[PDB]
Amino acid sequence: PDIFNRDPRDHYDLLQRLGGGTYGEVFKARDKVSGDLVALKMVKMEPDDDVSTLQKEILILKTCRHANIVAYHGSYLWLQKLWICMEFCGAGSLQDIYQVTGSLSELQISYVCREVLQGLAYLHSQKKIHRDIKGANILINDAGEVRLADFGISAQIGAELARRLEFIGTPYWMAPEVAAVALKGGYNELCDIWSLGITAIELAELQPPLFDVHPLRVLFLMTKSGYQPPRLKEKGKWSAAFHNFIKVTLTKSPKKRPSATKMLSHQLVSQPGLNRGLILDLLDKLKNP
Amino acid sequence: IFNRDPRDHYDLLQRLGGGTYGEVFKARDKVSGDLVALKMVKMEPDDDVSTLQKEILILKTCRHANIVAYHGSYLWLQKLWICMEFCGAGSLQDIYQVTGSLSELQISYVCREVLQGLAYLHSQKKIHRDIKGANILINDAGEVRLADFGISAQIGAELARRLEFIGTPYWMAPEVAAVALKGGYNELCDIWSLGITAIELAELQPPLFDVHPLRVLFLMTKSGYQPPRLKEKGKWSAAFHNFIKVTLTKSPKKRPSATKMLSHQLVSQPGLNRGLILDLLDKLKNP
Ligand SMILES: COc1cc2c(cc1Nc1ncc(C(N)=O)c(Nc3ccccc3)n1)CN(C)CC2
Ligand SMILES: COc1cc2c(cc1Nc1ncc(C(N)=O)c(Nc3ccccc3)n1)CN(C)CC2
Repeated sequence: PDIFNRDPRDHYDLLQRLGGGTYGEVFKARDKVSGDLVALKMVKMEPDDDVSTLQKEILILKTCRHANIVAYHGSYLWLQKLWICMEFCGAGSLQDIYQVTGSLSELQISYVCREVLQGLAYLHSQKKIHRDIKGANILINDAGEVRLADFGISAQIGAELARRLEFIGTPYWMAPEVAAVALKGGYNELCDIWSLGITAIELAELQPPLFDVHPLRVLFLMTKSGYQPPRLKEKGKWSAAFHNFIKVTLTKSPKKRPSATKMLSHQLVSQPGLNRGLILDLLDKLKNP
Repeated sequence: IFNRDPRDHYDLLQRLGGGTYGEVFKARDKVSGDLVALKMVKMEPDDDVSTLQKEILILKTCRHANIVAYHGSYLWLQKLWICMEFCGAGSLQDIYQVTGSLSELQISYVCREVLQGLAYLHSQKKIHRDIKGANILINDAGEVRLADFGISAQIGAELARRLEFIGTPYWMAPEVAAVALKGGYNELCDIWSLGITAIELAELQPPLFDVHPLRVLFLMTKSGYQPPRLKEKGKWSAAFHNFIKVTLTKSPKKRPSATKMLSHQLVSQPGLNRGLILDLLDKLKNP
């Protein structure tokens, strides 16, 4: 992996802040000569970080190439700030879209779900977990194509990791099994399938289930023995295949819950007429209400 | 939970310490003159009073000699106060920082009393989650009490910090939520932590204290991870080395219970009593 030890401000002009958090910032940026629009993700680098692990993580981003995953172009390390140059998605997230357009149609949701599953089946074949499938992390380009934004780079380095360590507290008295869970958590690969189920409801209804209920209460209810997975609110609005998609994706037991490959053979996402045109209609609704 | 003012019951003397768990004061009883520890916990607006009542009933019922005694609770001006037994010599950390390292017999006594505390807690289906020198308290009689900060974790600032840390749960799968709440802590993790504490008391620091915490977490999770040991071999007996070996079993399935550990030579030997700690408190007063 060629991490360029140079200022990215020489190569790109930063236009507009798209978003950010503790990890750092993501900008819309223009290439100075070539004129390509890119997404430039600034990641804050703390002084006692392994450069070898950073190299392995950028190598993981370089090797992770797939149509439904946002493309990696290159890296810059300059003044304890890692910059990751990526594919720009000009319509933002599905969240940004649905907040203006209102709820997606069933065919639109079916197309989105197929493309996310294609993305997830690839990530799971590489022994990765997305960990955060939601409307806000599914990006849409001007062509109506679907890309997953991958925030996994911030987990292994920088301020997001430093904040995770502060929350976990001192580890010196902690047992191996407790340390294992502090790093990993409950995240396995099939948790992304659950999250997609919730996302499909989110796109259908403008909120995930229990969005107005307090988060601790939701967490307690999810962990009970007789917890009932959520459902679509209106039954008649949606077809039997869409209800079944939600039913199988929201299987409570991880052992019984179907994989991304399994889900790609489901009726909802395997039907004909699912293409980017459906999202071009959505982007037209956004522009001309 | 008494809706009276705790100012009517107690006068707050001196701040003992603080954190996310809350502020803790030394306080005197107005009538009886008895000294107590009053743990102030700030109440956030979206805290379930019904769950707080169920948690305090668990604290009220959990009575044992080696656990800090619960006297009562007072809710006044969006501040939960938890009145508890006072331990006038502070933590073992506060002590060893002045006295230096504990002797083997002193550590053996401490370990017996912690294990008595833990065997009780585990019989009640609880986990302490935080066994260390700073949370093992010593009264003026040289007796050993476990401080329980678990009550503060489910409400107030510690709850608000937990929720910020986990993030929004609405897209989260049941198995992921389960682990976000539980956090890997089972009952036998307290036995590991006591093993580390025994080294801490022996050497003034846990193992790997100068190593970065993330690095320690990674090393602990590797296949060939070697549990720590006491640095000096000749200073400590074979029974103390064995105590550290069995308590620091890597596999939770193979690691012995608190009841099992109470029959171990180190903690089952004669001459383990509070006198050992009264000598330590005398060393603290006159070095
Ligand atoms: C016109 O493009 C947008 C607009 C808005 C967003 C996003 C975009 N595009 C966009 N494309 C590509 C990426 C990428 N390679 O990861 C990205 N990342 C990103 C942005 C922000 C935060 C966190 C990650 N973002 C975000 N919304 C919150 C407000 C508007
Ligand atoms: C003279 O008593 C002390 C002195 C010092 C401390 C503690 C005590 N007593 C003491 N007794 C009982 C308790 C209890 N019901 O849980 C307690 N809580 C507590 C624990 C941890 C921290 C701060 C408070 N504290 C703490 N040290 C860190 C500094 C000095």
